[PDB]
Amino acid sequence: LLDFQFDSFTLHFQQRLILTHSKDNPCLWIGSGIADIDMFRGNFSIKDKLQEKIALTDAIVSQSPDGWLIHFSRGSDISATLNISADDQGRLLLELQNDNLNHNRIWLRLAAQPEDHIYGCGEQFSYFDLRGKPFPLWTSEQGVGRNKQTYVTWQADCKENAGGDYYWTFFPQPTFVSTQKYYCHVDNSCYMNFDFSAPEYHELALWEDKATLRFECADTYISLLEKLTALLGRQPELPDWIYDGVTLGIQGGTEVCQKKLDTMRNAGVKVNGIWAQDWSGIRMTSFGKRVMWNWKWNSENYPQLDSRIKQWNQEGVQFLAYINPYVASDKDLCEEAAQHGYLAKDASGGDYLVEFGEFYGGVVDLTNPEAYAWFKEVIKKNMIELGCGGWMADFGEYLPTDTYLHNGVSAEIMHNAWPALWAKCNYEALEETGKLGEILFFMRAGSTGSQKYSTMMWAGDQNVDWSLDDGLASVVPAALSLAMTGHGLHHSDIGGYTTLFEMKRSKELLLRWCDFSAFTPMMRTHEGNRPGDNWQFDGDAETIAHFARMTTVFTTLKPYLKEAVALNAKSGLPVMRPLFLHYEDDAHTYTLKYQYLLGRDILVAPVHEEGRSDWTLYLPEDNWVHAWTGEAFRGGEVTVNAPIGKPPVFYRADSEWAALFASLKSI
Ligand SMILES: [Ca+2]
Ligand SMILES: [Ca+2]
Ligand SMILES: [Cl-]
Repeated sequence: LLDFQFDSFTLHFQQRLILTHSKDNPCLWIGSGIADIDMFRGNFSIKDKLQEKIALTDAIVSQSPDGWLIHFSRGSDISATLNISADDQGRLLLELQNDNLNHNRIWLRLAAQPEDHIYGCGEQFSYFDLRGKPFPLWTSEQGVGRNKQTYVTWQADCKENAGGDYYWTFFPQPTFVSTQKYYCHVDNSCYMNFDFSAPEYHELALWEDKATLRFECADTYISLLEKLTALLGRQPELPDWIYDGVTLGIQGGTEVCQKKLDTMRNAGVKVNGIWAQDWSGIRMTSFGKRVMWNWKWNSENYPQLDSRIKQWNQEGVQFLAYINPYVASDKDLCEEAAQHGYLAKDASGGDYLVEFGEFYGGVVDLTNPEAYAWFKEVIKKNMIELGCGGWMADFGEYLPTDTYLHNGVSAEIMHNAWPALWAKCNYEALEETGKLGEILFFMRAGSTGSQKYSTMMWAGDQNVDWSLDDGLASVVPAALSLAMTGHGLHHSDIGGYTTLFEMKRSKELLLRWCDFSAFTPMMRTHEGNRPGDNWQFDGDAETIAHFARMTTVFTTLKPYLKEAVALNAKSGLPVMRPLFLHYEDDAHTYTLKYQYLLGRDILVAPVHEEGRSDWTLYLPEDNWVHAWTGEAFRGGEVTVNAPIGKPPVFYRADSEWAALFASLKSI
């Protein structure tokens, strides 16, 4: 189980070499720094002012009750302790504590092999295999473009550092899987940087004076994910109605929603819902219309919505809304918050207001237990009691680092923990009203614990483009990285979101994205931030009939998806899966980024480029049947015709669901 051999030492854990240390090749450095943060409205620029970094070359080992205690030191005056133990469940527990609080930097090297791959670290959009690169772990806006060599990224960076880079995300997490078949989970929420660049070791940098790391091994990845999710959390089963069609993203009030619902339904589209983020009203800005950030039904913008929700529910249509953890400073909720001390504060003791351009929002202080209770009641009374079937629970990634919080923990530490705290507020609202498995909320931000508390992740803001780092393609590493970090329910905005700098959503992008989303567990559209510039679900008859066809595809898969979702809830086996979960012996499957398995038996490789008439993907060794033609294929690279509406989807001839899958092509 734990094999500690000892000047120099080695620690093996179920035969994986975890730590090696000598005077000449230490495993531990400590020191100190000052965080140098430029927030840029959530587009954080975060770097160190490094003061010291000192190698703790000397170690003295004692036997401990639980396991081992290593005293690391350098000279007479600098030291740290590392306790090594099994935890309650047999996980390897490493507990590091620096000599004093002033040494707020740790660098720890974990032994590795040059061939190892590494997956996880939350939701990663440019890399799935993380080997070869470093990953700062700091929740932020995800970036527009995300690649310093693309034009959109350069444009966004000219304005508020908004372009981002390959590691930017709203759901980074200090949790990874190695192909030595273990996971490592770090309890801290400070800034960290996980460096997977060096062939012989991983280096984990923490901006704290202490660290706690836990490891478990397993015989298979599937077992590993079961263990990881026993640690972090498992999601609920989705409500049954999620499988019944597309949720239409509509703004502009009750009657606009009505007309669009009818147009789609009368053309044969399977529609399970309407998601109207302007349920709370419309705020005019110099850049067009924004949602009004006060979380109560606005009967001026949505007349008769209370009775309309009932009528829609009678016809099999749920109503979904929107909430975030800020409150518009000129409206009711924020005044109430200001009166009861429910807002975060600034250094001078005033209520902290964040600028979102011309308008401001108070930051709800979720570490204040009365503010938390209060905001949960807002959810219960203003959304659940109104009859909402779900909502977007947006933001979480932008707790400013110069807030002062009720629990007295530094915002430098609370910033990364904010998303799962927000998620818990939502989850408890449902738990307390008996609505788990009936109401569905979806989030973009996350952190450790979102695995229990977020009932569905969405991929946040993609560009309305075909880029690798911020377009349709980027959703696939996002799903797969999350899957390997223990969250197995994931979807994206059908057609993407970010409509800036002359990017506008084509019909072709919308239809290709619809083809992708019909092979995921949830179908939901978005108008984008500039709705008039984008092609929408009702743009013409061909678009509408396309939605009719692919929503019929999606609804036909219902029982298969429902089985997959039940496995996710039961054992953390995610719905969209890396191919190596089922083809472990196939070396090629470890480096794939842009294809996945939907449950066990369907392989999907979404077309993510403009102007394609065919598509090339990889099949591992199995008996595959192309969904649309019934052509049989074996293992290897394959190129197939891929017109819109016939995405590159294959299923296993031997699946017990083969008769359901054979029926797809005659829809
Ligand atoms: Ca983006
Ligand atoms: Ca009116
Ligand atoms: Cl790929």
